[PDB]
Amino acid sequence: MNIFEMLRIDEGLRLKIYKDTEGYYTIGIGHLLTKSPDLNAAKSELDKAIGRNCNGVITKDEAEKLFNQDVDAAVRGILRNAKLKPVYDSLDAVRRCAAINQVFQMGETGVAGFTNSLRMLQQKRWDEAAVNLAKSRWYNQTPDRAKRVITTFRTGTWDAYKN
Ligand SMILES: c1cc2c([nH]1)CCCC2
Repeated sequence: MNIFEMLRIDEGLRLKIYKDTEGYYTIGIGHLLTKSPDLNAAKSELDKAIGRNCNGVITKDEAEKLFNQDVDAAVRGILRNAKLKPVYDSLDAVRRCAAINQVFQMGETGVAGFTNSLRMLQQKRWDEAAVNLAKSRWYNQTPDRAKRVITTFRTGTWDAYKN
């Protein structure tokens, strides 16, 4: 297991524009296109992202390219964030993957609301952090994914995914 395999499980792979859990146009491996309800705006974002006229469909290679870019940008964003970098750098490699996964799903506006959880993670109070992480809109809206990510934060193992 690694961050790519983990996010591939959590995000799936779809080659046509679909709506994500929040109702937003998305493609590939959780590549958000737009929060606009206009499918035409989503198609324009897709074409811009891929560099050709896609008419709402991409190939697996193209999906994996966006995924590579999105994971890299997620990690780099963490390192550029003053609140997130010290917490991230305090973690072991497996728990770092849980952090990347969260940021990938929620963005940095989303994790902004996880400050208290962040402190507990930096303190390595794993069970307490796990309890706090579940007291969230995130958990309530995507509980089976959040449970996997939280187990990863709690244990520093891949137990929630290896199966
Ligand atoms: C839990 C810890 C961290 C996150 N979740 C997201 C950004 C990096 C630090």
